[PDB]
Amino acid sequence: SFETRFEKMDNLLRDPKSEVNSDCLLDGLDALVYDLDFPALRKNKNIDNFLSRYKDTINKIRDLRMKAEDYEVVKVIGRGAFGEVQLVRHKSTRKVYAMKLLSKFEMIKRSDSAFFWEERDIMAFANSPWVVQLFYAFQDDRYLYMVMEYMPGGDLVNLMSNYDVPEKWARFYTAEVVLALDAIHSMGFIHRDVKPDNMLLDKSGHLKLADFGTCMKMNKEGMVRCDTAVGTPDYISPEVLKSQGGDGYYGRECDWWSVGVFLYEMLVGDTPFYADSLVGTYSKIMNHKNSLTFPDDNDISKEAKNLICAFLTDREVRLGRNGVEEIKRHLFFKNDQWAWETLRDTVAPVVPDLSSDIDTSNFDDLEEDKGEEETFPIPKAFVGNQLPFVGFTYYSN
Amino acid sequence: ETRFEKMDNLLRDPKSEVNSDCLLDGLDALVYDLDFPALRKNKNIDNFLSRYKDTINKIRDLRMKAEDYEVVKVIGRGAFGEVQLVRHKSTRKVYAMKLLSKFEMIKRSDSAFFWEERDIMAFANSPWVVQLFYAFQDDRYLYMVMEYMPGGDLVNLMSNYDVPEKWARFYTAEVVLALDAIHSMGFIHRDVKPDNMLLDKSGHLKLADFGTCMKMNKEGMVRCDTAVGTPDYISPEVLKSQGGDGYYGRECDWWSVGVFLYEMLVGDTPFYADSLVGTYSKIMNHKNSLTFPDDNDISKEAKNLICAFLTDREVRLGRNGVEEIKRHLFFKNDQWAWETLRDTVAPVVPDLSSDIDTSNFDDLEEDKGEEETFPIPKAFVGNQLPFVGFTYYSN
Ligand SMILES: O=C(NCCc1ccccc1)Nc1ccc2[nH]ncc2c1
Ligand SMILES: O=C(NCCc1ccccc1)Nc1ccc2[nH]ncc2c1
Repeated sequence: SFETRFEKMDNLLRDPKSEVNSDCLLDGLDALVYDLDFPALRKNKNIDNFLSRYKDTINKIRDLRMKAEDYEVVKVIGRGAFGEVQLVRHKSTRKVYAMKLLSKFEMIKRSDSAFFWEERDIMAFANSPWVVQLFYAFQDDRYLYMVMEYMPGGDLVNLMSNYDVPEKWARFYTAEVVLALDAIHSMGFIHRDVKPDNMLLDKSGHLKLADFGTCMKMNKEGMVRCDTAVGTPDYISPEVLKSQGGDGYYGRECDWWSVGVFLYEMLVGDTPFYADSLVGTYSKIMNHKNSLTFPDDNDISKEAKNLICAFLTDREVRLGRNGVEEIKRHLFFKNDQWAWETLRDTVAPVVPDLSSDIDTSNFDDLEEDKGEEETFPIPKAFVGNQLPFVGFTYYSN
Repeated sequence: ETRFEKMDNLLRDPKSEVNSDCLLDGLDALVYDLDFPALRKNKNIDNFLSRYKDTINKIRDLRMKAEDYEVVKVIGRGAFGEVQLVRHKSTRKVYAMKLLSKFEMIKRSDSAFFWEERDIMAFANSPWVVQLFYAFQDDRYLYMVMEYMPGGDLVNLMSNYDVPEKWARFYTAEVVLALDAIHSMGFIHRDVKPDNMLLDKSGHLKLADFGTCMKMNKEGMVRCDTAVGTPDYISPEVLKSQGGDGYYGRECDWWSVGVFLYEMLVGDTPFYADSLVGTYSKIMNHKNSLTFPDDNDISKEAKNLICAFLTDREVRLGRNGVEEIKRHLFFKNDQWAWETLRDTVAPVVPDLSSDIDTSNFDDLEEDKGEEETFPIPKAFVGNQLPFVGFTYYSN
């Protein structure tokens, strides 16, 4: 078991999960150079000499390390207000990826600069067939970049829009979502907004969760307190809505509420609390005991209705509070084609037809930003706008 | 691939500025220079420090640090710091450790000289040069861990013995070979004196204290306007360089060898005066002020070599190359040859009681005074920036 301090330090340098690995320490240097190199700061001789020593090295370093220029932008497949996601191809290797851009200017300006660490951690390290993998994270003075596996299947909002979804399909996607969420919970995170938008389909048509921006690490009780609120309330549980008003802590069962809403949406065609205003939806959700209604059309399988109602319910009695096994045993999951352990080896309901490795047909097309880069006022003294981003770089090795 | 390959080369190279040691020094320097209450008003700064607090604590502990060594005794003081005989608490190995005050070096300026000192000792790989094993630092000091030279220096030797011409010939010869090794690396030493000449356990000589060294241009010269060295040994060219126009070559080290030889044989320095000023004046006036006692018993050839060293640079012995020094008649002898000189039996082989024996160094008080240093930034100063990259591990 014993290791010398020298061995320990050496492990720290090579460990991908370490904040002191080489790539992380390169960040520090790179950031310091960015933030010190202005004519006013250079009147300090300490700073001026430091930068003279290090600027040859720093320019060559910035040249060797991975950079935005290493990738061609094929098309824009998503937009998030801190930036966007682009289909890219690497120049040397020709491999195709999805690349997320995050704007350092906006994050600083809007003073939301800490939110992406969970998403980095999850996608880099989950090592699960249920989670979009992060291959490379890098940065320049303007953006953070995340190079992810491309998911040409597109998302579940698209699929629900192009198809009428039978119970057999719904059972399949629901089950894959149950397993994805359990993987995330097992990593110690609560997702906090689960919804069709966050569910991507791969080449074989099997689901993975993407977009981990709202995830939070559970404490030892398995609880979190939402930091950021979220956007649309449609898939959000009552206890999460209430906690937004300062009330308290919630646990992972908030994610299972969302699955309930999702199931309902696939089967019924609308979300169960839908309303043409935000406040109308918020109200329906709080009033869920009364507001939850099953449709005119059909009596859909009672097992389905039963599962949905088991999810949409106060947290103390909600399905999943006793763990994921009680969910997997629900009669709604009983079927011929697959078992829980073999689920991902099954042939999927919709397998995408793809003309090229570049085919975006499952994504709504977006033009381009074409807007212009804003810059901070020039430092009169050390400001350190790059400091929050030190340690972001990551290379799967 | 090839991009990824060069990168981890830069990360490994002991001479690379992006190597692991430098990268760690960067972060460590950054944290020291940011962590103050005024600076923590800034949220970027405050959040960065909270985020790295535990890791910085961890790293400071894992890396080589002062508490790893036990201080046996203080064996020298340079006003920019001191040298301590130390024992590594774990390996039990003994070393000489120099401490250089960051405060003093910033205060007095001259914060760049330790770079070449570190490099010469780390990479010389010469029997004539004290080896550096490790260099490290904390917020207060730079540390250099060097081989210990239990023989002590030439000053201690001269205080204990009358030095016969036979010994003087040996030590001057070793000094000549050592200086030449340094010139071949591309440096002028500039502070050559008995105090910087150390004897190993077998009584053979090494140079130490390279803090005054300067790299020669491709012409073999340096351009410098500041008198350096120590008053008894300073050459007229270096003394003159004060207030402008100094351009000079390696032969200033040769001048100092002549002072050394005179002092061994005569028993006084050739330019001695009761004041610095008298000494500087005698040195500028050297053509007139240099005398030997009447009626001395010193040999002509010894006096000839001394006079051939202490004269104006353009005619100085060594001007044309080291060979003309080695051929001088004073060195002619049947005991040793130049190529094997360091394999012979030294004149005085020290008698040592333990690996800890200090008997060849003057007792130096450990403190006996008070402690202090540092000012406090209300904006980022970067007082640690000039030291980033100093840390070194021989490996
Ligand atoms: O498209 C998105 N998000 C859309 C909006 C957005 C949100 C935050 C930041 C920027 C944009 N994500 C994504 C992730 C991995 C992927 N692999 N393949 C497609 C694909 C898409
Ligand atoms: O003791 C000194 N120098 C004294 C003066 C000084 C100058 C600048 C900064 C601090 C002190 N040097 C030294 C070097 C290697 C050594 N190995 N063994 C002894 C031994 C001594």
